[PDB]
Amino acid sequence: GKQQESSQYIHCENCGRDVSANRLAAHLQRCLSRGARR
Ligand SMILES: [Zn+2]
Repeated sequence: GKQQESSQYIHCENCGRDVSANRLAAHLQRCLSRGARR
């Protein structure tokens, strides 16, 4: 292994999705933006 980034998919609590923990914050920006629940 070398090019294998440990992106690590974890369970987002915001949409309930398997998303990279390494990208969870940027994801959350998109996630929270989209997840405007009313
Ligand atoms: Zn999410």
